[PDB]
Amino acid sequence: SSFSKAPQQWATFARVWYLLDGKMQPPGKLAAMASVKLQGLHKPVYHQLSDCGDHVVIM
Amino acid sequence: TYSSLPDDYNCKVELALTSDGRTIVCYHPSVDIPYEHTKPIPRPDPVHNIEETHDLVLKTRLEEKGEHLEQGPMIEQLSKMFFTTKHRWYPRGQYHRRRRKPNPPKDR
Amino acid sequence: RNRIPGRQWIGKHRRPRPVSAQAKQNMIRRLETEAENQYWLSR
Amino acid sequence: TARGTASRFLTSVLHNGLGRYVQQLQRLSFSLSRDAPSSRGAREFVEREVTDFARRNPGVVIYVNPRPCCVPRVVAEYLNGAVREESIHCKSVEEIAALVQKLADQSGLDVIRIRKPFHTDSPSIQGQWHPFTNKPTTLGGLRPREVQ
Amino acid sequence: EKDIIKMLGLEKAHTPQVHKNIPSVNAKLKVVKHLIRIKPLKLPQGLPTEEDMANTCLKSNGELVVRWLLN
Amino acid sequence: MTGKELFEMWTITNPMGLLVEELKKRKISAPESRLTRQSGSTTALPVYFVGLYCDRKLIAEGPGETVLVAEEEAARVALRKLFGFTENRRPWDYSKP
Amino acid sequence: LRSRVTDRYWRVQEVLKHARHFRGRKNRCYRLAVRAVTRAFVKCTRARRLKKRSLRTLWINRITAASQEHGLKYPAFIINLIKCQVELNRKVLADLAIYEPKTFKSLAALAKRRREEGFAAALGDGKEPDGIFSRVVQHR
Amino acid sequence: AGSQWRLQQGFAANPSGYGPLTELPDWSYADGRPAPPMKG
Amino acid sequence: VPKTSLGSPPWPDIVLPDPVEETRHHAEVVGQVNELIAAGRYGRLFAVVHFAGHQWKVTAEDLILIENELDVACGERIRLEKVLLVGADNFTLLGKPLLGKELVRVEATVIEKTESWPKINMKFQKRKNYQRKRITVNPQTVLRINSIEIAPCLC
Ligand SMILES: [Mg+2]
Ligand SMILES: [Mg+2]
Ligand SMILES: [Mg+2]
Ligand SMILES: [Mg+2]
Repeated sequence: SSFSKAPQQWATFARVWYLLDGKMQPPGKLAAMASVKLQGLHKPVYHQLSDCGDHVVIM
Repeated sequence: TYSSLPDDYNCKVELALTSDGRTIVCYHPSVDIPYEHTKPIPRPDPVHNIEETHDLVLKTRLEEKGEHLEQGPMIEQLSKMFFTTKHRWYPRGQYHRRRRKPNPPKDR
Repeated sequence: RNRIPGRQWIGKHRRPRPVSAQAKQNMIRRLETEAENQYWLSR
Repeated sequence: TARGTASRFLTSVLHNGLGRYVQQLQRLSFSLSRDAPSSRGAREFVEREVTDFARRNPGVVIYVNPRPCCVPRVVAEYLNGAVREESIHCKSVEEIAALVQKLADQSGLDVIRIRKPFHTDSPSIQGQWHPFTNKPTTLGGLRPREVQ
Repeated sequence: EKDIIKMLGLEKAHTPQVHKNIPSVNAKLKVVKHLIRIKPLKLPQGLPTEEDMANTCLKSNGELVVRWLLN
Repeated sequence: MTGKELFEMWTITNPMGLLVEELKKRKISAPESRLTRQSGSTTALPVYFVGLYCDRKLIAEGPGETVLVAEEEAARVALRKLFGFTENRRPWDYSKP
Repeated sequence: LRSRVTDRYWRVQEVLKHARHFRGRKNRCYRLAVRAVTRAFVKCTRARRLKKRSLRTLWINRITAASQEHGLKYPAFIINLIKCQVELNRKVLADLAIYEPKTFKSLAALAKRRREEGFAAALGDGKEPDGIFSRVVQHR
Repeated sequence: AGSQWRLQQGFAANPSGYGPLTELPDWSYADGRPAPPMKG
Repeated sequence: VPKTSLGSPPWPDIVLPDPVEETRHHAEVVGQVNELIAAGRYGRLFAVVHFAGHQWKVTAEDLILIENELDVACGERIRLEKVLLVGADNFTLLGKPLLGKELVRVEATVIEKTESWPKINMKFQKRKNYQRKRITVNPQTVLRINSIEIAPCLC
């Protein structure tokens, strides 16, 4: 909570890597959550102009 | 012991209603990370450039590292490192570089 | 590939645009409201 | 136009109004004429309402200058050092009083677009959201497919 | 239908209006019944007097409350 | 001083040393730095969270780009919590006694 | 009495001052500037009208993100918060989600409790059994 | 949203309708003396 | 009992606590919160407050802008009565739909009564020779919120 400006900004806009198993899974439903994570629509700090984006690795 | 949401992430929520009925309260103490769910800090300290003959040259051996590449390879390397496209790293012209605000407003 | 002859909503061959469940529910709701109105306009 | 004009955030000079309120209007100088018909409103305001306004607000230095001028003017200088010049050319006494009250109530800052209607210092009470503030911790802090 | 809605005083949409239960206005209400919602006026507290005209309110359920916001 | 930070005007050099000295004064043995969460290790912009445990009890946590910066930030947070200068502290009282 | 215009310089400048940040000859030629300025003002009005909608959609998206982070859907969260007589708009909800994670999680837990109580009441179909948070409070 | 639930409970379809969020005086002097009434 | 895919609902079953236990737990929680308020272990408090037709999240020593003129002079203190929500680090009071004036008190000082920057409203119609330009100047009021007070009167 009581962080300095630079580390607080870094923590707020930090990138996250997610894992997704694709065995016996529908491509449309996998791509829905993949697109959500890529756009950052899972973050309350999301904005179109902001570069908020998370990496997704699908196996 | 009942809660709509699990108390495993950052706080423990306990909801309640005032006996009057016109007020809702919620006690949400913060949750600290237990010691069992952490891992020790990795420490990497190795100096393979140290030479027993001349430590003065050994010290400069770890600092005399340099490299120069062309614009294309440099942009490709930067894009590969930062997981972006190659179109961002190209420079911009006078028309765009003149119109940038020298002193943008700052909040906080 | 598939062309709509003439204008989209004028000619003899029009767009085959169907009716949706939302439209059906809206029409049912309006019918219920008007039925209540005509009941209240009875006595 | 926001893209055409400048912009600033909602700010207050010297954190005014926190400990105490300070009237940001420092001096108010009227320049009018005694023979120009356009200066009728300024002359009547000086005759009638300037003394009452001075008594109501003692923190502002009021200057009055009759001179052979055609455009009656009012210059307000604020504690920020900002100077705002307005024309009182052919205005009624009520309009002059309204303009003077508006200048007194103004903080002297630039009249441009304000990006946000709010300004809170340190709004991160009880914490600020980060992608790790809602994700439960696993036993030992292991990666999803890392074997210990 | 436009003229009927004009003479019924329903120019402003989503604003309730009070009318009689007489057949003379019932005819127009039948004519434009497909554009209006009609409810019966309810008076749980009776007709407001001259001392309660400034403290009245109209609840959305269809009733008229005489004493509204007592202190 | 409204909205300002203690360290922005104090400008200390060894937050870890100051924290351990304060803990020694307060009769606390030693803080242990443990990696709580992280996001990427081989990436160009890694993110680390380092927490401070005294007797296996978390007292503070800090984020950073690197592990050393995260540990320094965690030490700074612990020092601010110990001194009471926190973002969640009582606002300054402006009244007429 | 031949009358000529002398303030044409200021007449032209009063329009050119709003086009100094354009690209090409539209910032220099007056004939090409008047059309751009008029369309610029029209777009300014349209975007001022659309700004409320855009910010409402952004707030809704942020609320959806924060609610799915707690495993709750946006429509259910909104309807259950409304049922609890909690009149908070999407702007306030987004601000709380961004800056008050504990408060937003408490609100999500309250909404989930309200949803569970409503589902239990619907399953039971019993007038006497009423949820603790499902009680309705009148005005005072 | 949530208009049907408010209508069933008796409240207005819009929370701004005759509710305490609007009928009550939104502000008052620190001394406790009543504020001037609202035009709406 | 047969077990099929559609035999059971596709959501976990929910069990609610007994009403008496829920009332006792709520009483204990509200007593703990009231004890916290009385002891004054709260550092900072934020509040969602409805004012001038808008809902504002406001903490102590903050600034807000209201787009309409108020009938108060500069430097005057005003008590905001419509409190929608109160919150702190550990606790939070939700109004149904509002909190009590005796329970929570919020005060703000008027700073500046000014006029907004000129807003241009221009309507233009194609090939009909219709242009309509207006300049709007909207009076604005600046409020500095200094303190947020909470009373232990909570049963
Ligand atoms: Mg065609
Ligand atoms: Mg056709
Ligand atoms: Mg509008
Ligand atoms: Mg109006």
